[PDB]
Amino acid sequence: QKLIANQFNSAIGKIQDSLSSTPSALGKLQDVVNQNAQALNTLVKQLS
Amino acid sequence: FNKVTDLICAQKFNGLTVLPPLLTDEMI
Amino acid sequence: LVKNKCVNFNFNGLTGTGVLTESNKKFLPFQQFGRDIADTTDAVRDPQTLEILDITPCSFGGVSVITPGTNTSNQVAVLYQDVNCTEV
Ligand SMILES: *[C@@H]1O[C@H](CO)[C@@H](O)[C@H](O)[C@H]1NC(C)=O
Repeated sequence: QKLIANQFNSAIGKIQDSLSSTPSALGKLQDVVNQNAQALNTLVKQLS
Repeated sequence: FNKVTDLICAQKFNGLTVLPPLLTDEMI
Repeated sequence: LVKNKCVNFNFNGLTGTGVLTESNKKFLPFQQFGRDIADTTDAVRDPQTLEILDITPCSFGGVSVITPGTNTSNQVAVLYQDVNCTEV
């Protein structure tokens, strides 16, 4: 139990570090926002 | 929330309303 | 010039509708227009006095209506989307 708890806490800490060290870790979300912005930007570049 | 990135208002300038989500991020 | 009112401005050749407000945009001493990533007119230098005015498109938005079933009541609330409280 002690070893599992230590491994669990360490793995959670690495999750924090992995998401911090890797901002792209959230590419699947950021791409979604980018696609929406691109579509909206394209939709505004049509009135020019 | 700090790893995901006014511009949406710039499209709002031309008839493009952006409705807010029903479940606010705090309630989510 | 009148600020904080939706007007049909015609600064030089540029025409357009919107509310115009004093801004802190530091135009270079030669620039006239204002623009953004959307390539839309954002601000404007006042031609006859060198002041900076950003152009917010004056408020629009959907008008949603909050209603229970007609058989329940005919009372109605309305929701002006994307706008503050202006005309009621
Ligand atoms: C130009 O004329 C306008 C209107 O009389 C005046 O407000 C302004 O001070 C004059 N000088 C400039 C800045 O061109």
